[PDB]
Amino acid sequence: LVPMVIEQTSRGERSFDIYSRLLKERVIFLTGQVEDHMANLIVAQMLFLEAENPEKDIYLYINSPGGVITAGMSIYDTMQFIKPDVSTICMGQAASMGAFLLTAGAKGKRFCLPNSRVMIHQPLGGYQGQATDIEIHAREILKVKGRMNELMALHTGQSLEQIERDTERDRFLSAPEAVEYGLVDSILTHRNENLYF
Amino acid sequence: LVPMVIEQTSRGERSFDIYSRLLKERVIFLTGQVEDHMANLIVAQMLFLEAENPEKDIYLYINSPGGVITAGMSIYDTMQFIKPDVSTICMGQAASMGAFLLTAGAKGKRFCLPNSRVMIHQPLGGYQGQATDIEIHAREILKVKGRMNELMALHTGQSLEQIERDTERDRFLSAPEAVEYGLVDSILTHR
Amino acid sequence: YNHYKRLRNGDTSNGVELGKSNILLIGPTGSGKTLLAETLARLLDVPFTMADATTLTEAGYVGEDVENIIQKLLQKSDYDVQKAQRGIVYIDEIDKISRGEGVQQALLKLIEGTVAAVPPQGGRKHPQQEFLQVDTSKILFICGGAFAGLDKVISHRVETGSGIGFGATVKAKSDKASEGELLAQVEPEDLIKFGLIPEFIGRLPVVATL
Amino acid sequence: SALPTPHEIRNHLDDYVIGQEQAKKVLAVAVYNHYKRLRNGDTSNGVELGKSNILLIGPTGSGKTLLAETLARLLDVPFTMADATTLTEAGYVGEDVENIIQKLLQKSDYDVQKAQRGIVYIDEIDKISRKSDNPSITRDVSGEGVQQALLKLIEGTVAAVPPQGGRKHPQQEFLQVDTSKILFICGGAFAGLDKVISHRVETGSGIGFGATVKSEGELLAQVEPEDLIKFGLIPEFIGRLPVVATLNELSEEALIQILKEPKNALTKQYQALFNLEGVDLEFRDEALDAIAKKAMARKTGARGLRSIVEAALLDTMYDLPSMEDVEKVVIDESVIDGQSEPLLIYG
Amino acid sequence: LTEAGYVGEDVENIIQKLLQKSDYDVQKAQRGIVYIDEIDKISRKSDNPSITRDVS
Amino acid sequence: RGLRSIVEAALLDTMYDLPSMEDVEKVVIDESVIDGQSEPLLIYG
Amino acid sequence: SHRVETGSGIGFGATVKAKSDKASEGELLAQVEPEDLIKFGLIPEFIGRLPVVATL
Ligand SMILES: Nc1ncnc2c1ncn2[C@@H]1O[C@H](COP(=O)(O)OP(=O)(O)OP(O)(O)=S)[C@@H](O)[C@H]1O
Ligand SMILES: Nc1ncnc2c1ncn2[C@@H]1O[C@H](COP(=O)(O)OP(=O)(O)O)[C@@H](O)[C@H]1O
Ligand SMILES: [Mg+2]
Repeated sequence: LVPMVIEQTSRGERSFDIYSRLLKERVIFLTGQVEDHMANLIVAQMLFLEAENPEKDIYLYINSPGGVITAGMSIYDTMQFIKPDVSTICMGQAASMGAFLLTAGAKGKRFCLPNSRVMIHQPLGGYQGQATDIEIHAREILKVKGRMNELMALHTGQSLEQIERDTERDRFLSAPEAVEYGLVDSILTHRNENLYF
Repeated sequence: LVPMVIEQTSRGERSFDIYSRLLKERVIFLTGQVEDHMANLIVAQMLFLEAENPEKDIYLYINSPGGVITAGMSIYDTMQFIKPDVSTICMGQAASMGAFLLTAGAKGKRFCLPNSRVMIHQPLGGYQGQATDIEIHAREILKVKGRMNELMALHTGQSLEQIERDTERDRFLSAPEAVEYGLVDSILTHR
Repeated sequence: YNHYKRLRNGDTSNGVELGKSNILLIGPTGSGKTLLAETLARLLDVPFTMADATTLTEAGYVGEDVENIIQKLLQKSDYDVQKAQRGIVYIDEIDKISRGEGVQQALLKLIEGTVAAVPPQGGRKHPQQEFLQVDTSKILFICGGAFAGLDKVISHRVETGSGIGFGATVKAKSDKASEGELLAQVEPEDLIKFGLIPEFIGRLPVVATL
Repeated sequence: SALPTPHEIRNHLDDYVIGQEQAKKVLAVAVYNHYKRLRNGDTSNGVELGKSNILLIGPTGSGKTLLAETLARLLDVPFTMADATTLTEAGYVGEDVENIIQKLLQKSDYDVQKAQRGIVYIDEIDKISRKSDNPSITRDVSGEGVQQALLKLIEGTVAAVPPQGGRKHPQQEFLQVDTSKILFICGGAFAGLDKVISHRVETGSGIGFGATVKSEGELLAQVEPEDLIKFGLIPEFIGRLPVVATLNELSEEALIQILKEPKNALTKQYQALFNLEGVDLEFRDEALDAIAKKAMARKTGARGLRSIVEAALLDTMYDLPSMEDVEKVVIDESVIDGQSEPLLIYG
Repeated sequence: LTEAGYVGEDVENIIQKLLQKSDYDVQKAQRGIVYIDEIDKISRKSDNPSITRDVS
Repeated sequence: RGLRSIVEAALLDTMYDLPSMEDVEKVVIDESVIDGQSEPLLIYG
Repeated sequence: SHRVETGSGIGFGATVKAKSDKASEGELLAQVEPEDLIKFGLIPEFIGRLPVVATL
């Protein structure tokens, strides 16, 4: 159950949902596993916000343990496509896809909370069938891993070799560790002493 | 089912849900296990209330047996991030995550009912796989446990060593006990 | 004192026109609103009339209804335009009309100041020109009424935006001491939420709270 | 008997109005042309001059009603001020559109020939606009029903006016008044029009990938008729009102000027009150800035100013008449806040 | 105009204006011309049942 | 009726300052005046 | 009736009121106040001139 809120407009009072009311303020939430449906929803919201105001920055809060990759690439491509700077924020955690989307935000507009924890690891997959099909699917996931590592290095500014060594196994990072690694630009400890917005 | 409630405004009678009516009065509820979706909802409510009037205090009612830690930390970080003082109240019970959020409220604005029951314990986890990943995940939960204890000690004002000794196993506390532990500022016995 | 001091010096030779300031009386029922206006009229030998906004809420031919007020004053004034222009008008239940925007619009035109045509000494039929022309700009208008909901509005603004939670201060024993101090803090913003029109509030700068 | 030029008229308006240059130019030009069209009543030539009606648009407390009042001071011809909220469709008990001319006659001492040459200001015209239309199959009395009635009045037609404070009826005691030469100035604080203008200016194409992505006074200065049609005005009504004048909102600096620069400024009014009482009143510059912030914070505009001053000097005005040997009163910024009392100089 | 009994006006008024132009010479008015403007303002709102009578 | 609005706007400024002006015998309105790029050309004689 | 009647409740403890308890004009005109007369159509000042109210 989502609480409904009232907004006092010029015409009169209007009822809105809590998630829709925040959207009106250019705020999107990426919670739960990344799938095609939720990703499609986020894509629709980004496009709607861009058309509404293409200058103002879009805030995206991320609290998810990761999920499908393809769905994440759609969200990532949409962010790099639109003109607005998509300010990504990390709440709770950000796994591989969450972290890739977190670092994919606009330069200088990526934030993390003091007690957040980012996690990065290589893609996961599998296939069952003949050896020929197995080799095909293997090459594809490998190409995906290469593409994902290249993008992570581009946003973080680190060397591809360093990323490959750190993505071979589950690597956890706190807010300070992320800042020095290039995943995030700054930390948001409070609202009335940073005023980054 | 959620009963509707009529609010008498200047001219237009407005129908509200029982939970939305309270939200209009800066009152949030944290019931059931702490997951990512419910936590996201609580965060949205906090942000919405902050935008409307950032100088008015917010109230968060807590009746939950706990849950995931990442979700609880997101709620905690949001409370410490916004300007409004988040007054936490404990109704029924407050487990590890509930208690961490309870004690995390604004100083002097943390309350608990007389018959409430608080519970604190170390984090829980597990992993299945190779030894390398196991060692990595073990350090992470250990770092979280240390970080949680620091925050618990910072809000309660107790010694980190004492908190660690009390969190090695399930520790139950009544409303009076919590008051002397620094978890809760005062008890609301009557009006 | 100020309103009549201006009438004492109508010319006031200078490049300055003295604008009228009307009064808004807020308070509960039977608290002495009408008595204050009546007592002033006894002290100052001027005609005093009383009107009720609720009767005027119909919003049909408001010009005639508002003009009638002036006609009532003339009868008490003995059909003296000079004496009538110095009169005191008290309007009651001004809160009820709020939500009747058209009623407020008609009223503020009368409060701001306008020329009204009143038939002289009754009569079966009389020509248009014969009608007496009185100006309401020089007449002091007092608007009263009890604003019960307004108290809660002030608390929602001045105090914490609460009233339903545990911490919420709802220790209400009908003392009314809290309500009196809260109404003292009344500002135009509070009246706007109650349903009044900003134009009307601006013509009632003086706010007295019983 | 040379007529006053627009420069003279604008100078007179500046004495009482601050911050509306375009509206002042339009009104001055309209009034000047009005006098010229009336002077050549005979107009011996193959030409009949046609009036151009005005349309004022501006937020509340901008100076619309005030501009109308200022004209009345410097207008030889009869000027009347009317409100459109009362007006209703003929056959309904609310009000009729002929009452306007009735008020105009009162200002002219019931001299028809002197009223036809008059000016009429109609306030709250936006209220008539169909904002939340919700089609009116039953009826539309307060809105579209009033616009339809005004059309001929503005355009010019003989109007049956009751003698005084009467309604239309079979009675034949009606005198005909012609509004062909009467000038109309319809002023309304259109709310939400800026959103309509922004939509047209920032319509864009769509929302997807393939789609293309694109001040109140400055925004309102781009107003076109189509913007008003969508707001609820019939195309016919705008045609009757060719001219359009926009009024920008009052800034904090403007409020400070309003306190002292005008001829009937708030500060000057109180100084006169004290001066006739034998006391001198001085307002410090800091106080005026403080008052403006209070009004701006309360969103009360220029109207609020009278309340701020009345409250500040309430205690002083109460004890001043009884007070003796008091020659000057000084107001400081603290006095407006209420922390301190105004300083008094004893002589 | 109105529906013969309401406050607005009567239709016969038109003829009155006509007589004024002819100096109340009936025989000179009966052969006159009349122009009724804004005739679209008097029309049912695309409603055949006519729930309520439209006096205007 | 739209024409009256256009002509009024183009000549609004000129009408305001024409009486103050002296020695002006002719006013010329070009196509640019309607667009707003240029101002009416005044002839002094 | 509207002024002095708040209706009835719905629970067990609530006092249900039947038609016989309608409290008609008999015994209901004594509670009358000047505000009720004004709604009926009288003038406020007119009532003040008549303080005595004899009810039958
Ligand atoms: N430009 C101005 N110069 C001087 N005083 C002003 C100005 N604008 C507003 N005021 C003051 O504000 C008061 C109210 O302004 P008005 O113009 O009467 O309001 P408005 O323009 O009629 O808006 P409406 O009619 O309420 S929609 C005036 O009596 C002045 O004292
Ligand atoms: N302070 C007072 N002193 C003396 N009489 C009072 C006072 N307040 C109210 N009254 C009495 O109440 C009546 C007027 O009440 P009023 O204030 O007009 O009610 P309302 O404000 O609802 O119109 C008078 O008959 C008067 O005797
Ligand atoms: Mg106006």
